[PDB]
Amino acid sequence: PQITLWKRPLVTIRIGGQLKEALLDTGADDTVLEEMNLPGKWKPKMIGGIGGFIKVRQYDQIPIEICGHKAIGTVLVGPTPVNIIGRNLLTQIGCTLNF
Amino acid sequence: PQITLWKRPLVTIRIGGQLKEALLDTGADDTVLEEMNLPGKWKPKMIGGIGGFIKVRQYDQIPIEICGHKAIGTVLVGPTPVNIIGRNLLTQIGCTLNF
Ligand SMILES: CNC(=O)CCC(=O)N[C@@H](Cc1ccccc1)[C@H](O)CN(CC1CC1)S(=O)(=O)c1ccco1
Repeated sequence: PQITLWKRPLVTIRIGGQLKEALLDTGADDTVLEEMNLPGKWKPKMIGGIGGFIKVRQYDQIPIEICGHKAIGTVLVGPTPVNIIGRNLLTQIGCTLNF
Repeated sequence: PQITLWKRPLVTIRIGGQLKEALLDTGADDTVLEEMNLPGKWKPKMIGGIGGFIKVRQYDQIPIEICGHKAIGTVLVGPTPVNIIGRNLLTQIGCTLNF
């Protein structure tokens, strides 16, 4: 799809078998989801945003279907204000900015 | 133009008498610029993201050129670690996400 930016670019994702809403976020390096359970091993990590650093759990090689497009990659879980799809997965689904 | 997301989508912007590098950020409702001493009236505001909130100064109807595209709108100024072009200006320059 082509998505204009008058509204937040929120899309439905499927991850760990469950549907969630998430923000397509070109200003995010990484994909960060609100507190949830995911299978497998994770590693403690820290990331910075506006207003400082948080602790997250890093899950590697996690499949997510983003608006009907398949990705498999790193998913961080922690106290983000909203579920965000970052560049690591935006690139996988062929997402570009155009003007 | 088309901008892929392998790296941060940083572009040159012009505001006041200053050229700066700023993120084209679909995840940002607002445009947030690093500390700069702009003339004119402003209103205090708080904005938040991953690591919590920061204090900013809200300036309205500020002309800003992004990648040679003119825009005019609200600019928040404060201790952000990166210059952020939010959806309020991305819409003005005709920016879309596409996949
Ligand atoms: C490893 N770090 C990241 O991936 C950054 C994730 C992030 O917080 N991105 C911000 C933009 C940003 C990038 C780098 C440093 C600081 C900020 C995101 O794209 C825009 N934010 C809102 C989205 C998290 C929901 S925001 O907090 O910066 C913002 C922008 C305007 C008002 O708030």
